[PDB]
Amino acid sequence: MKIDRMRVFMTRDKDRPRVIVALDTDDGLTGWGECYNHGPDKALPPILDYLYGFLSGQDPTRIDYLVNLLIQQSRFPPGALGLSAISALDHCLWDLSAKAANVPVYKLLGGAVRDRVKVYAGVYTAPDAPAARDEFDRLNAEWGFTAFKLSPWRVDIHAHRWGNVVKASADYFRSLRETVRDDYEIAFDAHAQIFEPVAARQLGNALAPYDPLFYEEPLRPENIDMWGDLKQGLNCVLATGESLYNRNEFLRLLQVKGADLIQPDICVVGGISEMRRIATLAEAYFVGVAPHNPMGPLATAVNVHFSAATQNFRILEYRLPKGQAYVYGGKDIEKRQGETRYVVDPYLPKDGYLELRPDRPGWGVEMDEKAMEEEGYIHWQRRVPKRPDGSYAFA
Amino acid sequence: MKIDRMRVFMTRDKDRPRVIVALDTDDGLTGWGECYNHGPDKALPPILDYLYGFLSGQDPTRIDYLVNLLIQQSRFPPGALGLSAISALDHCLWDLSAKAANVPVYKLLGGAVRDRVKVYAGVYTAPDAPAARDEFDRLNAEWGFTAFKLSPWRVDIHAHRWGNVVKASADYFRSLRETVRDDYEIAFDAHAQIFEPVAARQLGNALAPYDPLFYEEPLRPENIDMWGDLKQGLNCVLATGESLYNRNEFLRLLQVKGADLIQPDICVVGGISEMRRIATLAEAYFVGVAPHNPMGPLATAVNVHFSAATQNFRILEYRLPKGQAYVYGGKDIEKRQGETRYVVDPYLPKDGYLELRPDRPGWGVEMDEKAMEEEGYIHWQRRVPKRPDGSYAFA
Amino acid sequence: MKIDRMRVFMTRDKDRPRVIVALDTDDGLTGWGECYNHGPDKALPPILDYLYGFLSGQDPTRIDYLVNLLIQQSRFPPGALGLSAISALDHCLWDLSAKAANVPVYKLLGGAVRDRVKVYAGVYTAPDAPAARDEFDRLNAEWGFTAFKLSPWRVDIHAHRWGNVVKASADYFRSLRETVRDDYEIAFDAHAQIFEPVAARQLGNALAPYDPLFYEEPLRPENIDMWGDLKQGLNCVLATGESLYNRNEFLRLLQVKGADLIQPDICVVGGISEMRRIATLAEAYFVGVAPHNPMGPLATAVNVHFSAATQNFRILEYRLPKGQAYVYGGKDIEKRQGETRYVVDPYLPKDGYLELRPDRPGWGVEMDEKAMEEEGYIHWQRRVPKRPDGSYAFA
Amino acid sequence: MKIDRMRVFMTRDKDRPRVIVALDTDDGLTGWGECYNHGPDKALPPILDYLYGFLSGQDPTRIDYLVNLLIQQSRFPPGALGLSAISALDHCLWDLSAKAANVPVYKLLGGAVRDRVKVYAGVYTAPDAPAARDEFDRLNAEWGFTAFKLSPWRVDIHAHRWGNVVKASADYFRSLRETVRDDYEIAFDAHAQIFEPVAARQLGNALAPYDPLFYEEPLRPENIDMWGDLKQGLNCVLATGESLYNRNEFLRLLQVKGADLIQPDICVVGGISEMRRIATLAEAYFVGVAPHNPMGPLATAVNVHFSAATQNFRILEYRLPKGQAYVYGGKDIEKRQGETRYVVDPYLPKDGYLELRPDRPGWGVEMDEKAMEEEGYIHWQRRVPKRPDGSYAFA
Ligand SMILES: [Cl-]
Ligand SMILES: [Cl-]
Ligand SMILES: [Cl-]
Ligand SMILES: [Cl-]
Ligand SMILES: [Cl-]
Ligand SMILES: [Cl-]
Ligand SMILES: [Cl-]
Ligand SMILES: [Cl-]
Ligand SMILES: [Cl-]
Ligand SMILES: [Cl-]
Ligand SMILES: [Cl-]
Ligand SMILES: [Cl-]
Ligand SMILES: [Cl-]
Ligand SMILES: [Cl-]
Ligand SMILES: [Cl-]
Ligand SMILES: [Cl-]
Ligand SMILES: [Cl-]
Ligand SMILES: [Cl-]
Ligand SMILES: [Cl-]
Ligand SMILES: [Cl-]
Ligand code: NA
Ligand code: NA
Ligand code: NA
Ligand code: NA
Repeated sequence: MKIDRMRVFMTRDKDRPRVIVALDTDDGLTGWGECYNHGPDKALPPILDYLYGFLSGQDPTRIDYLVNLLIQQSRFPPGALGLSAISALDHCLWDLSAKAANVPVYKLLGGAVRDRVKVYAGVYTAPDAPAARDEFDRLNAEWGFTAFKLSPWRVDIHAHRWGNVVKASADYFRSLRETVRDDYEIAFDAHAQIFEPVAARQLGNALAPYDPLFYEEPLRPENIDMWGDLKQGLNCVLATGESLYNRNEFLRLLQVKGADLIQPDICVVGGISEMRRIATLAEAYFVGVAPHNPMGPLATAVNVHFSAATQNFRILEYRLPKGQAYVYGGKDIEKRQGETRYVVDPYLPKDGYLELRPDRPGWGVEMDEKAMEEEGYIHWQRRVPKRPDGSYAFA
Repeated sequence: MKIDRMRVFMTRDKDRPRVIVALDTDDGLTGWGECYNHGPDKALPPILDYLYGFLSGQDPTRIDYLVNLLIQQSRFPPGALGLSAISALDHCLWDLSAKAANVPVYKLLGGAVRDRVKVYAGVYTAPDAPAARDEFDRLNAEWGFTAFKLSPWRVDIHAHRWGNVVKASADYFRSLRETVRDDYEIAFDAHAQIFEPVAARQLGNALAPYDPLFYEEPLRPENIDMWGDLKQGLNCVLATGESLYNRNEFLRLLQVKGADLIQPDICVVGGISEMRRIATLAEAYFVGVAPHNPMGPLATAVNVHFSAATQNFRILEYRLPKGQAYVYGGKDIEKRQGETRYVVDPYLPKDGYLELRPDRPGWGVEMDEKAMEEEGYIHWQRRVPKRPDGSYAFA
Repeated sequence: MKIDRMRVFMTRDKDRPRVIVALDTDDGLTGWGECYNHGPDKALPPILDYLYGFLSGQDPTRIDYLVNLLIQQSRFPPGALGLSAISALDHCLWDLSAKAANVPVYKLLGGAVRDRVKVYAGVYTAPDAPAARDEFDRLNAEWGFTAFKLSPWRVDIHAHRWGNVVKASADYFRSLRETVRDDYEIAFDAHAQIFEPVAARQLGNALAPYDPLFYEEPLRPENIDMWGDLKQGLNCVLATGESLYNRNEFLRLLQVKGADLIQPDICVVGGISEMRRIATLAEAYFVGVAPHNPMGPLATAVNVHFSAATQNFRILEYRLPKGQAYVYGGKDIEKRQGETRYVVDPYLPKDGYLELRPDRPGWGVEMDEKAMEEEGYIHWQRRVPKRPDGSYAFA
Repeated sequence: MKIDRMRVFMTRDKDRPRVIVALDTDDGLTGWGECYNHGPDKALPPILDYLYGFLSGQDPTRIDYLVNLLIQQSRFPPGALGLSAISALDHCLWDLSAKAANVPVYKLLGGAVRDRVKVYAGVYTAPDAPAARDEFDRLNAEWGFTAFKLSPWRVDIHAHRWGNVVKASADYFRSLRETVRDDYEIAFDAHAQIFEPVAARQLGNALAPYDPLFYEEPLRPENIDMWGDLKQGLNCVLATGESLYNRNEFLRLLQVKGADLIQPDICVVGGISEMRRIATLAEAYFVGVAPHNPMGPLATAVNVHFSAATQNFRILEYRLPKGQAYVYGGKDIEKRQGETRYVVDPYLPKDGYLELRPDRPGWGVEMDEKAMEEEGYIHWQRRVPKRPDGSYAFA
């Protein structure tokens, strides 16, 4: 069969816009993909239009052939917007190829190496311990979650003495351990807020006695080598990688021993074609994979198949389709709610895992095209905090 | 003063599209910038629209403050499209600030450290030596050029035995030295065609006895460390960097001794704000700067000011406004011509140098807005070569 | 315009001599600079006389051109006295160029990236905790200081058992935390007193639990590599660099991971031209800048502009114009007072920050030339301590 | 005995000024020293006045005690001017101590390890081979020289194509080997002219087949680590170090394998106290010492004693007291002559060696104080070349 149409939908995932892509073939199949929301998502349709010129008329079962062509046409490493678009197109190709062969996507990835896919709940705030307990218990009752990710920050990190900032985080984690179920796993996302390796090490070592599931992305991404310096003398599990794009950025991170767990995003790195390369590198270095996934239900489905097939996958970031809107930080349980509607039958956890749908070819979800037409673009931007001197710090 | 409007022009530079940006202020000044042409340039206006939200109402003389805000809003390192847009906005801010202070831009960069700016002619093909001689001599008579850049490739590198490919390049360079003026400098751009460090070393060492001005970008960009391996045992000057984006990618290249000369592009890396950081790093490592510049006359003007102020600048890539259309490779002098019209009074070489315009504030060129309205978008894409087995190689 | 006169003033800053330099132009402008006080400051005027030969008749807006000429004429790296003189001349050139363009100096440095400049109070002694509290509170009430720098040494380090020396410092810091405001930041300057990396590590790790803002310059400067050894296994923030001169000494410090925060002095390294290079290197290595500044009000003004423009600047060392004379160490609040008078309108802190003067071109201070004529040279020398065996240790 | 007076003489050594220092004692002895001529030599007397405060009344036989006190009072590493002054004072102390003990200085340095001291003639220009032959033969007949140092540069290195610059140097060395005596040794001083390690390597390897005695100081001094990169793949003996100041700068050079032969200057590094430390480090690294010495006859005498006592000393740079004035480069035999008169009985070579004077205590030369009063200061400065674009390069 041959690719013969692309359809691009500008929709939304609660308060963030979301570009969803379909590739159709001349034998009546359609594959679907989800772009990461970097910000200026109105840039994605013209990128997709350009990339489609290289896919028109091609055999979609030549997945890596076509994805690599997209990379090479670009020539410059694409980074954010270009790779987001390539990621969705990669997804479409895997989906088409799986549907052509009448199999779930994981059968094109070496088969399922696990029966279900562990998730943690993206909570992202720093609620007082009793409120945290109540929210964790609610999520546990409904979906079986026993792992959760919070912000460690209990004060403005630029407006208080650093020792007091760190003590507030340590005291907070202690209070959580005194309050919530003893089996619950709690990760902390420091959200690339910290400039100095030594400061990131101090915070990690203050959290370490309370067993963080992982300590995520404390530093900025551009200097990879400094991550190896951070990790020397660090007593907790260090995770990073959402802000890294390709096999080579991850290779350097691994070479310098800059992480214990890596967190590529399948909507950021160029889809499964690149995600699998990255995970294979990590596997040889004895590093696990916890995919980054604050994206929507189609992205979640793509992650299910990748995760099911990857030996060194450990746990998947997860946001409920109906539930909390996007947030980072704050001493509450986020009040803003929303419902993401572009997937009819999203993967929902049962007993803390997403479950395979082995009798459905492709991703195993149905798209709601009417819902996508109903809800269009919404502007979204990050908050870049300021220091008291008026300078900008880091989002 | 405050930024109060952005105007975005979709125009062209011969056969490549070109997005030109103006930022206007409430005291009637305008600054101008040029985006790199990565490919899908219809993506640039929506990126610019989004970024402008962070510039509206701001003091344009806070250049690094605002450019860094654009970087931090993005959070993920932007790479190609995002940084191209940021680059043009950076240019606009320097131009506005210089016009506000009634000085040439170089006076905002520590002042001029040279009186004029050496250029080499971007020829880019591999013409037989007599034709090369004639073209070099024509360019020398008219503009004073004594330095030129060619392709080294005299055959399809994937369809002949490698030893014969390299011998053809060495024989070619020998024939040029037997034919053209003895003082002419000749650089070779291998155009990121070669996969293996050892192969790149073999070619460089075959060219070395004939004194290439530099041997440019032989390998792909993603693995930075392999460049240090290439350069060990390399007998000629190695240049690279057009495909690298920021201070940290260049820092690693420098740390591994991966180049003797670096070639960032001021329309790719985020403009002068980043270019200066990159050049400062190189300077401390005793590495020169030969800016990448296959872009148009506004980009050339930006480069004039950066180059004039930077001690370790050596030579600037240059394409005539009226002349050869874009090309890489081929055993001729490119027949396709064009005229780039969006600058009224472009910098033209005299005796092989671009000359400062010290009595003109800002970049020192006038934009032709009517010309920009007259010539709009044109589709352009790279050629990704195939091997005889049907696989895709590298553009 | 052209430089057409130099005027050199031998004056003083309380108990230390101070050479202040003016460069005048033929269009009636004057730029001002401040030399570091290394010791034999009567050597500075003849150095300045010699250097002026290279500046006479030149365009002062070619700042880096001229400063680099001074460096290259010297050929040998200048170190202390030569670079002190070059530093003041660099200051004069930035000041002239800013006045010529009618802007504050920070507009020549990429613009302001913050609205005001955080300072810490240079206290420098080791007063008992109640006296420290009272002094900190006085400084806080008057100027808004919330950050202070002390000596850690509570006994003669060469006349007591080392474990007892370190315990005395740790007990002291504990007593300060039990006594002073919980938000106050306290740095310790070990003043290059310690010979052995292991000893410096032991002291730093004894201070670390009480959150030193930074631990400054514990070792001697000549062996840069040993700083990387010190910092391995060090649990507090390490700062150094006042005794390092140029981009390359700082590059090595950064390469070996020898500091978390660097402290170049703008009167020592060759002024802003070199300071900016050094800060750019540190920025790429994710290292902050806390400029060294025990110098006077003109030096402070130069620092204001540099600090305002530099993203990775964090905090500025500050001594009041009217207040404590120079001191290091001792278990009191220094009794010796003085008043530095060569600046009419010095930058004074408000709420713990120095404030920009955006409507004043140049540094934004007026020099008191009559005051400079009134108070001339005073002899000053360091105290080099002895060990009980009669040997000399380190100042 | 106690030091009780210092006398400072501002005199000259042909066309360069020279500060000569005497320290007198209360038992009627005098020791003598020579400062390097960095440039602004009127700065030296006030430095000396300040340093003398630490020597007055002291026992001059405590040489390292006092020299280290001078270093520690300075605290900051002194670099050029400060160390030049310290160097002369160090010389004075060795001379006094040797005279007090009635021995030649070498008996205070572990004794003579050789009977005489090999010298090479500092010629410094690049004369055509027949003229070189004639000059070498004249110097050989008169003084027994069989080793000579030239400039390699036969054209302006910034105004010709680099391959042609290097070829001119190689052709030149070939012509010398075809013309001069087969046993003559010829060194080349590239005079810190070359920016790029790769370029320095290319030139060295072009000279290598003709056996340069050494290839001196091709690169700039500030980045020490790049010297290790240069030397990797270099086929000739590499010498450097005149521009390095202390045991630690030399330690790093040695650690990176940045030289085969080191060239500290005994008037630059702080005299014998530091020179011996530097030479001991080099000895353990299996690196020889060829002291830098374009200075005058007193400096030469100091070098005789150091060289006589140092096992890894190889050869000493030498300029005749009556003969060629200071020069670097040029395609002639320097026409400018002069006579240096401040030493009555300077060391002159016999059969290519300086000869010990074992029956004379101290340095073994008499100072001509009347000559020093007769000829005073003369202004001298370096030539910093320009490139054709108007930028400054390197002296
Ligand atoms: Cl992109
Ligand atoms: Cl459960
Ligand atoms: Cl807060
Ligand atoms: Cl489900
Ligand atoms: Cl992007
Ligand atoms: Cl010509
Ligand atoms: Cl072919
Ligand atoms: Cl073939
Ligand atoms: Cl030539
Ligand atoms: Cl022109
Ligand atoms: Cl100096
Ligand atoms: Cl307060
Ligand atoms: Cl004591
Ligand atoms: Cl004790
Ligand atoms: Cl606080
Ligand atoms: Cl004030
Ligand atoms: Cl000095
Ligand atoms: Cl002989
Ligand atoms: Cl010439
Ligand atoms: Cl003699
Ligand atoms: Na995250
Ligand atoms: Na290129
Ligand atoms: Na200090
Ligand atoms: Na020399």
